[PDB]
Amino acid sequence: SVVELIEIESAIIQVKMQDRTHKNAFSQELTDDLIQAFEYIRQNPKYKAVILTGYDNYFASGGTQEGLLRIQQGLTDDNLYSLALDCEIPVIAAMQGHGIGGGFVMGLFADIVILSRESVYTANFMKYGFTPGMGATFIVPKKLGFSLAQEILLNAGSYRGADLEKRGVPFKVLPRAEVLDYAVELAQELAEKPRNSLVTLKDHLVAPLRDQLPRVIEQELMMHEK
Amino acid sequence: MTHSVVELIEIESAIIQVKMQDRTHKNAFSQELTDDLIQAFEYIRQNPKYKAVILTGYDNYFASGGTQEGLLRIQQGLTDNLYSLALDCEIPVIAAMQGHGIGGGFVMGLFADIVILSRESVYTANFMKYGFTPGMGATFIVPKKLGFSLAQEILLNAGSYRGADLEKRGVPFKVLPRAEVLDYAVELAQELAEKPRNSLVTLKDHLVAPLRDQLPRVIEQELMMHEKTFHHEEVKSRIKGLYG
Amino acid sequence: THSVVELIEIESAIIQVKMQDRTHKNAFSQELTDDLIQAFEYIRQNPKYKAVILTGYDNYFASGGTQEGLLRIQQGLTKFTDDNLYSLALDCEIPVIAAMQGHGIGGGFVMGLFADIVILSRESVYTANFMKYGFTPGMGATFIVPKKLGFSLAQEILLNAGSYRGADLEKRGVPFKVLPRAEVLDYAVELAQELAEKPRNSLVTLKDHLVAPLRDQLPRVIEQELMMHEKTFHHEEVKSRIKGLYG
Repeated sequence: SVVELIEIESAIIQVKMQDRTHKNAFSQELTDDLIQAFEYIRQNPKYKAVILTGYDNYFASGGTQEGLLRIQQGLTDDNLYSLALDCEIPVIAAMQGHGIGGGFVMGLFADIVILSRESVYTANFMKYGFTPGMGATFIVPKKLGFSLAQEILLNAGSYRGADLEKRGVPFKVLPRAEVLDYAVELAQELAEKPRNSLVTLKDHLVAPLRDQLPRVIEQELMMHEK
Repeated sequence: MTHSVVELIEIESAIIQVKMQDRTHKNAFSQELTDDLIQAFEYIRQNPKYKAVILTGYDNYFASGGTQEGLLRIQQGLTDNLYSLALDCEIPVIAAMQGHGIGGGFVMGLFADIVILSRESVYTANFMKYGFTPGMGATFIVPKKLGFSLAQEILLNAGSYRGADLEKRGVPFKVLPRAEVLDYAVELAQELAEKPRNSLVTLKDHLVAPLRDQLPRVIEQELMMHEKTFHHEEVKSRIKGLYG
Repeated sequence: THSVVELIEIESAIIQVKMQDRTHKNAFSQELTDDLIQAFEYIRQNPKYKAVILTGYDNYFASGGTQEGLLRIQQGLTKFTDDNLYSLALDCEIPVIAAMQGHGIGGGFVMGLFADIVILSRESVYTANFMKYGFTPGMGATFIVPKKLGFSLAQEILLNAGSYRGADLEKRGVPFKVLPRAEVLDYAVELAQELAEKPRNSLVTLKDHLVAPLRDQLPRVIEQELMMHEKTFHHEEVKSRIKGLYG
């Protein structure tokens, strides 16, 4: 056996993956032993928590080279904001400078957004008295999370990239001077993939956005008009 | 690009840079920037030699949104399933990733109710490095756990991140030195074990019902992506050449 | 009933609802429950405010069910939907800022989470501590915690019922602003002033649109939480935990 089961205290079960030969890749052995380990847990209602762990410097390695090869062989005022979104291939919004209002929102529709620490970012629609447009009300909560989006959108405040970074955004935030160079490097790493794989994957990741954006725009239009 | 407000630059053969440079309007949406941006993206759509686009502004301006004039006009009204083992387990599961988590092995741990990473270890959803699309429910569990935006980069680029890099990017997982990871998992597990089993299972069932309900449709969509991407000679050479 | 909530009109368009049941440290006494409802009804009947600031006193934001209150649910005399405090900030037409200058415990933490803006104090303690008493989270915690803090952190928060300082949450990466306690209310006031720069109708229209999925989805989750309370609340060992661990 390549999975060891260790009880800790009364009701804790540790599942320790130890396929040293394969560094916890999914050999036949690790696969079978993992399934049996979870089946054993399922048959035992003493346990209240499971610790799944690896050994040494390996948690789990994924498909072995031969297992991947087996699969390979078969054994196994209404448009511009969404330009990035409708683009077939990945778009990096390298916002080396300020992104204000619809300019910010336009960039938020890119697959990868990079900010600059010194620049100003704002969904400032409500500063003019208007409810937000250009799909702001959809793309802000979707990229920045529901809670930060309520603040951004209700208040239309201005944040430096450095503020957003301290608030916890998922975007890479860099000094202005480094923004482009980081984007070109990331673009180079992206271009190492087959173009069909990039498009196939982006189509699947952004389908709910492409599907739901039109109705959000309609609701945003109805908010104007009131 | 016509109005001369958007410059296209090819970087290498497969990367196009769309640079917005309406200096007069500081990259606000003037007529020219609008038409030039639409023309730039149409150019991209009709030139599928590119694999990535970089959209950028000039100097201190990315894009300034509606013009002041435009906005005033409006105001005025003139215009075997290894991957789901942790998810199907009735009790809370802690993935103590004291070591590297690579591809399906990373994804398998992300289905746990609590994930802990090591600072020193490397984590990657590396499917796309081999040319094929992510499987094992990655395109569901990675955005579910790490948020839509970070998951885009992780999945599309198949990058390697130390636990310390993810901790800097803002993950909700606890990240510790390798040598503390298991001790902390055991302390957490002992705290969970203070609860009645029935309350733990009833609550897990409720918290993860929408994952158990949705995962099978996502797996189906990932299979559909694998049919389109897995069975190309290019995938076989990347597996032979780039593995470990 | 009748002086455990103070209402202060802080400027022409800003109202502060301050909870100050000192006897119960802002646990949900009958008096606190009644005054909070009354204060939100007053805001609903006077449609001139643009922002509400909900805050506590000294070191307490809100402490959740009183011990007696919890034991009545345990006995099956009541259920947590009997008085609906949990959703006051969500049902409010205008933006609500939860200025949590002090501790936020159980139903008191969750009630604050329904506000449109949440500010935490670094040195205060926050916890969805339901499970520590052996029963499942109610007050809509299983909806609002994952909504505001993200699926992954909510798992831990809800399952383990652990206590976090504001500093701990800040470190774990929450989208809420976390401040020294002494700065929390002034910062709430400043943000309320920036909110009060917008037209009231615009703020109401936008909040209605932003919180519509929450107002639509909450009632089904509350029903599921009532079902979990049916399976978990009325055990003897819950009474033992309430009696043994409260405080």
